[PDB]
Amino acid sequence: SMYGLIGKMRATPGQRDALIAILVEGASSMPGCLSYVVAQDPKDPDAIWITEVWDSPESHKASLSLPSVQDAIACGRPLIAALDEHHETVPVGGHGIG
Amino acid sequence: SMYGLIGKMRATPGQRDALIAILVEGASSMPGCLSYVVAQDPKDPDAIWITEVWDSPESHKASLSLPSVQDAIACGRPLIAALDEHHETVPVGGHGI
Repeated sequence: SMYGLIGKMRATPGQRDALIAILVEGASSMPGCLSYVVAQDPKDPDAIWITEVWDSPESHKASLSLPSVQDAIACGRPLIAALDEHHETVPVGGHGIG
Repeated sequence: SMYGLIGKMRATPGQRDALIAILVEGASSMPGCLSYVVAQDPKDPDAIWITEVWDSPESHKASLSLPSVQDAIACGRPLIAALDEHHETVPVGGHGI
């Protein structure tokens, strides 16, 4: 049973791109991650959409033991103004995620 | 640019699984699709989340126009109680797609 997340963040003014770079870097080679997508929002220059698919909720929890994940949080937190949305989902079908 | 969609809908009561089947069948092998994910919501047994990543908005439009995609939309309609959220996004980076 897979595990999904859908989140919307707002960066502090002018920091969207720096935060996006931190997220993308931080998300490489996390065991059990099937997809991780960071997106801008055309309607809001400060917003970031993050969508994630994991093989299990266990893999997502375990990912916090990764030094690179910890660094991304350390470096990223100062740039976060808000987390407006955060939805846990159960992916059941689809394409193009291996 | 890449083009993303994040959508939430609710099926008519009890019809989530049948609607999900239609969505997953409908979205088969469309060209320029990098990611397509259909998901349940543990807090609402009728809810469905859809996320999509395309290599361009043009590829999205080209695939959306395939008769089989349109057929899926048509077959799905009676099973849809409501379309709740629909966000267009600009994916810029990530992994596994």
